[PDB]
Amino acid sequence: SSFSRAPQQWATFARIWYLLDGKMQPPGKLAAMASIRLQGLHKPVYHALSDCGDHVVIM
Amino acid sequence: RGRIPGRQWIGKHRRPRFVSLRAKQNMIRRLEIEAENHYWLSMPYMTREQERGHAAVRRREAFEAIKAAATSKFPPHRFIADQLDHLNVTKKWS
Amino acid sequence: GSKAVTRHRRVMHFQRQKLMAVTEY
Amino acid sequence: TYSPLPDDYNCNVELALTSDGRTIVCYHPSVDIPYEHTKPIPRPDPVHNNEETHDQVLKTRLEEKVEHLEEGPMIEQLSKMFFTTKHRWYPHGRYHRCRKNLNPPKDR
Amino acid sequence: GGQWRLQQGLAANPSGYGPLTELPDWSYADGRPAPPMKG
Amino acid sequence: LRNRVTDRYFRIQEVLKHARHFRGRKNRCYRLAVRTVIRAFVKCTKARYLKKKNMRTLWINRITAASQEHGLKYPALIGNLVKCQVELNRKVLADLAIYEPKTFKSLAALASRRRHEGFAAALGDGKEPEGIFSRVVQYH
Amino acid sequence: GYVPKTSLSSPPWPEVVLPDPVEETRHHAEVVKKVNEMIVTGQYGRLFAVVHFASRQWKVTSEDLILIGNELDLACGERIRLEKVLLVGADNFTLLGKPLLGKDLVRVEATVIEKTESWPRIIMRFRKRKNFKKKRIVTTPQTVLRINSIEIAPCL
Amino acid sequence: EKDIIKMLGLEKAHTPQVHKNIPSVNAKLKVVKHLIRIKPLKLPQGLPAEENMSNTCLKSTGELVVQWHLKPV
Amino acid sequence: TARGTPSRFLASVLHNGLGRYVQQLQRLSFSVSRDGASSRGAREFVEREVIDFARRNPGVVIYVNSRPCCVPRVVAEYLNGAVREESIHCKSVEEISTLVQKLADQSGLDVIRIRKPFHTDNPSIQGQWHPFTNKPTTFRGLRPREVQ
Amino acid sequence: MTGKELFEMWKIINPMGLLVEELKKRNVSAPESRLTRQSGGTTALPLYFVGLYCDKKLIAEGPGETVLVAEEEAARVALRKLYGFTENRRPWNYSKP
Ligand SMILES: [Mg+2]
Repeated sequence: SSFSRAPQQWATFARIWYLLDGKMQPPGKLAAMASIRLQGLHKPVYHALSDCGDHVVIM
Repeated sequence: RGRIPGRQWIGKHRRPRFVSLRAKQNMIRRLEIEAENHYWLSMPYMTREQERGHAAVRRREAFEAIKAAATSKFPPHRFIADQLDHLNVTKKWS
Repeated sequence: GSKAVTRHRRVMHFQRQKLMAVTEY
Repeated sequence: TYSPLPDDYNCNVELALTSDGRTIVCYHPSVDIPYEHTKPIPRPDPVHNNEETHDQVLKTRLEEKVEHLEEGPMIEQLSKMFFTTKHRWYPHGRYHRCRKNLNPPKDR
Repeated sequence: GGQWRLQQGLAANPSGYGPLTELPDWSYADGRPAPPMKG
Repeated sequence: LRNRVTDRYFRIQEVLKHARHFRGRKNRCYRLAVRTVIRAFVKCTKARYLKKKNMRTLWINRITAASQEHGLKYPALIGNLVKCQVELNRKVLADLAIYEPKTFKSLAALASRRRHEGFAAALGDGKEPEGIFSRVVQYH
Repeated sequence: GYVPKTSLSSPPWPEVVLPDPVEETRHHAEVVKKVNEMIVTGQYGRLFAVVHFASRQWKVTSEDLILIGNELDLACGERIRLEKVLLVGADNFTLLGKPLLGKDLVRVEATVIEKTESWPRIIMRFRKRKNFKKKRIVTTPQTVLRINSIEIAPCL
Repeated sequence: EKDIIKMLGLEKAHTPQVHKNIPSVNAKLKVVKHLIRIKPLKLPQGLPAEENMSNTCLKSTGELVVQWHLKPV
Repeated sequence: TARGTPSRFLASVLHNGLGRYVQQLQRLSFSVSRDGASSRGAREFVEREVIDFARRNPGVVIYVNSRPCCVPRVVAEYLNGAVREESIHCKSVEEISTLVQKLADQSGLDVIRIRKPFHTDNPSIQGQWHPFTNKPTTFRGLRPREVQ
Repeated sequence: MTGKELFEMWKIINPMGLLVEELKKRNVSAPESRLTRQSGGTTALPLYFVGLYCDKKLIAEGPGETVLVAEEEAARVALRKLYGFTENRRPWNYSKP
């Protein structure tokens, strides 16, 4: 990588959007993954005080 | 909406606690371990009639040692060295 | 404290219930 | 062939085992990004401020980006732009600001 | 979980009995053996 | 009065020095500051197990998130790591998943291969190969 | 033995096959030979290791700092050689495995610097309506260590 | 049961202890079988001699090995 | 508690383990009274072991003011400039020896909270993880729900 | 110098100029920038990844909030990789011969 400090931090802690399509899909399984990705239970840098929440767009 | 009477664990009308699967598996494994213990405890060696006094000498020696250790209680010795070197509290550059 | 024989079924102890549930047909 | 993990993202791992039987050796070379998986960077060259009479009119118009609001609409705009809650844009009491560590220790 | 190691003969707790506890942790750089701990 | 108290203020200061960052009258009223400091010290002493449990749960959650991002699960990963004669606690696994992704991906691949070999041995009741990466080392 | 393809006939997971064991061993031998060649030719840099010292698994890398909760009965200024290496590797290659690595593979060198205790911790007990109150101050000794460099030998 | 456990030398949990195989200890173990675990003790080799005292191990599954080392096979 | 006392980080003063190790302790100003029953340990120390303690490490200077006081104290200054003053009021020779040995072994850092006992300068080796890790790239980086 | 970044002690102005000069000194044509990954282009917190390609071959990559800072970071990474002063270099051997 050989990155600096501010660009490395901006690349690490950043908001990532997601697209979750519906159509013949149960709402529970979609809501579970949506909340998992909103809380941050999909990244190793998960922390309650880090505020690593992403964006989930369910259509 | 559903209200429980006085104390859900003691009394007459109580909240019933049931069994799941973890408790069943624990009971099964404990019963298996206890059956294994029963099997391993189903074979003697001396058949009682061959141990009228094989290790009584060791018990007697241990009892005599305990008696000698319990009957040898006495206050510790008192020397003059402590009373003499206690005078070093007010020691100067000597 | 209740008696040994009553009309309201009387739920058994937790250990007794576990034993009866693990030793079924 | 067989592969435990798809060798098309992040890294390319290759599992192996030493013939001695006391250590595990694994060789995983880095994976780059090909040229067919990139897009050209757009260059927004917008220019709609020059004319024929004057030349510094664009420099004068460049100093026309100013807007004033109160507190409600400002906090609402901040919340709708940063996707946050309006409760974080309000000030804080002095008791919660005097106890703030102005010179915290720094690592690395 | 450590129940699988009970069938091989390495007990169930890796922090005791094995090459991770009875083995000396540190040692000198020249080659002198380190004194074993009291445990 | 004979040989009464002449150093009570020092005890008051010694008690209040632990209550210099509280809200309300607890930082000034000694009668309440005593109870406040007592409860604070009791909670600070009892929260060690809570801190340990929180750190362990955070490590477990990080490992689970990393395993889900790579393409596996947490119980299967833990089982395959404990069945490969490699002793790595949760802290080093989380540190690798956060900083060193290549070795973590290699560990995930090894775990998947060990799980596949175990499934093959269970379906074949093994007999002859029993897994290339298996073969436990006997220490006498 | 033939079953029609329905919803519960085939398992949900894909059927995974295993390659030839001889070919797998040959590939493993080729990979470890390439790794030995890359190690002996010098194409690595900035390596880390997981040393199990004082029952604590650290991320022992180049130029780092660790702290234990006891003493080592050593003077400040002596080099310490750490063993119990279970994982090591610089870039593009890592080494593992069965309980430990070999003693001639990884050679970790540490050095003791500072020997200080700890901050005065507080251990307090209390019970309600029982006149029960205990208090202590525990100051445990600690030892600061610093790992210099980590060498590796191409004796695979 | 507490008295039997304290007299059999089983204060701490998960602590091994070896007794005889006589009807007395048999009954003492049958009393607290619902509290402890009974497992036999076998010897793969011979009894530890005077020189093989500081080098011994209990091992798992009850196998009192006379020669315990820290080197693999 | 930790919320009432300041904290710091675990680091070296000038990287002693990398290059060469130097002695952090500099001066040791002892104040032993001439007459009294509260400095007997310090007197016996200066009589029997201060020469050995001075000859053990030449980088530490020992000052004996010998001022007639009541509470024997010791001043220990380090390279960073920290001055830790402790009292050896009514202590044995072994206790004072252990205390001065612990003072000579430690540096000038504070005895407050450690805060993270492990410290590294190069934490990232194989690239620091980012949200785009373990995600394959599509053809020409085309975003989903597009036409081209 | 342990743990410190290279350009923090150098403090250059135009990394692209020195990069293309070093490339011309290494018999290289001219680098061109391509957008590798991106996330959020209309929000207040954008993220981009610009990858420098030389003769259809990637050499480095640099993140950033916009495109200019991303290209600057990519050029800095490429220039540090061409000089051999990276984070995976050999640490200084503090020993005696
Ligand atoms: Mg009620």
